[PDB]
Amino acid sequence: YEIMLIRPKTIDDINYVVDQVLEESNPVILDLSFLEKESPANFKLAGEKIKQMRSNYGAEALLLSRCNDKNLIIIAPKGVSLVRK
Amino acid sequence: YEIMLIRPKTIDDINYVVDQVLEESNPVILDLSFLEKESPANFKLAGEKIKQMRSNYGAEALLLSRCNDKNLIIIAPKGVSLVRK
Repeated sequence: YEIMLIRPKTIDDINYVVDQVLEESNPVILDLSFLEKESPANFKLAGEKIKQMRSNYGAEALLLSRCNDKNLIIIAPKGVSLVRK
Repeated sequence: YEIMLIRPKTIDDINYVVDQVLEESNPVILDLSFLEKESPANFKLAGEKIKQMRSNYGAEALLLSRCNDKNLIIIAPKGVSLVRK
C-alpha cells in the first residue's frame, strides 16, 4: 500500500493523520516535533488522538526516535503488524 | 502486511534485512547504530546492500533520524510507496 510521512503543524493535519490510518489503512510515520515545540495544546491533542486510535480502532503506535528536532512515531493500522526482531 | 524493525549486529542480520525486503516484500525500519559504532566495515557493507536493493530491486530507502544512539532508515519494497505530505 502506502506509508505516509507527515510532520503535522495544525489540528487539521492531525485529523488527516487519523483519516490515513483509519479510513485508508495506511501506516503513518508521524513527526510530532513541530507540535511539541510550538503548541503544547495541539501536541497534547495529537497524543489523545493516538490514544483513541489504539484503544478504539486496534491501531499500534510505536515510538521510533525522539532526538535532535524530531519526535518520530509509527502508527500502524489494524492489518499491518509491526514485528520486531 | 508486516513492517519489520531490526537493529542488525552481524552480516547475517543484514542479509536477513535484505531477504525481508526482497523475498517477503516487507518494509524494514532499520537501525544501523550498532554497526556504525562497533563495525565500520559491516556498516559499510550494509550501505552497499541498501544501494543494491535500490538500484536492482526498485526498493526505496529513506533516512528517518540519525540522533542519540539511533540511525534509523526505512527501506520500502517495490509495491509499498513512501508518500510524504
